[PDB]
Amino acid sequence: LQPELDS
Amino acid sequence: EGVFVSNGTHWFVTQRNFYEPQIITTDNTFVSGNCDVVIGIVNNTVYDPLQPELDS
Amino acid sequence: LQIPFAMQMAYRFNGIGVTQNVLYENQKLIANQFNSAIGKIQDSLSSTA
Ligand SMILES: *[C@@H]1O[C@H](CO)[C@@H](O[C@@H]2O[C@H](CO)[C@@H](O)[C@H](O)[C@H]2NC(C)=O)[C@H](O)[C@H]1NC(C)=O
Ligand SMILES: *[C@@H]1O[C@H](CO)[C@@H](O[C@@H]2O[C@H](CO)[C@@H](O)[C@H](O)[C@H]2NC(C)=O)[C@H](O)[C@H]1NC(C)=O
Ligand SMILES: *[C@@H]1O[C@H](CO)[C@@H](O)[C@H](O)[C@H]1NC(C)=O
Repeated sequence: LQPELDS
Repeated sequence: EGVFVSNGTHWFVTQRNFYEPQIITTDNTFVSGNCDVVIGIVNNTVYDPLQPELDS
Repeated sequence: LQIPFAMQMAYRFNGIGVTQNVLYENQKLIANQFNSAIGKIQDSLSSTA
C-alpha cells in the first residue's frame, strides 16, 4: 500500500 | 480466525484453542447479510486500518 | 468447555467447507429439518422389527 500513498 | 469473546467491557476475536485476544477489524472479520437476520447478534465497533492512515 | 449450541454447529458447518454465515442466516430452517428427521426415526423404528 505504501507505493500508492501519493494521494 | 475463531471466536468472538468479551471480558464484560470489551469485545475481541480469539483463536479457538488458546486464549489470545485481538482487536476486531476489517481484516480478521468478514461481512454477510444485515443485522436483522442473525439470532443473538450484538453491537460493537469494527476497526478500519486504512482511512486513518490515508487521511495523511 | 461450555459453548452455545448454535456456535458449535457453525464450527461443524465450517468443518465441511461451508461458510458459517450459511448456518446463522438459516438457523430456524436447519433446526426444523433436524427436528423433522428425528421425528421420522420414531416412525421408521415403530414400523418393523
Ligand atoms: C477488558 O479488556 C480491556 C483491554 O485489556 C481492558 O481495558 C483496559 O483497562 C485498563 C484499566 O483496567 C485501562 O488502563 C486500559 O487503558 C484499558 N484498555 C483499553 C484498550 O481500553 C478492560 O479493563 C477489561 N475489562 C475487564 C472487566 O477485565
Ligand atoms: C444496535 O444498534 C442499533 C442502532 O445502530 C439499534 O437499533 C435501534 O434500536 C431501537 C430499539 O430496539 C429501535 O427503536 C430502532 O428503530 C433501531 N434502529 C435501527 C436503525 O434499526 C439496536 O437496538 C442495537 N442493538 C443492541 C442489542 O444494542
Ligand atoms: C438466553 O437466555 C435468556 C433467558 O435466560 C434470554 O433472555 C436471552 O434472550 C437468550 N439469548 C440467546 C442468544 O438465546
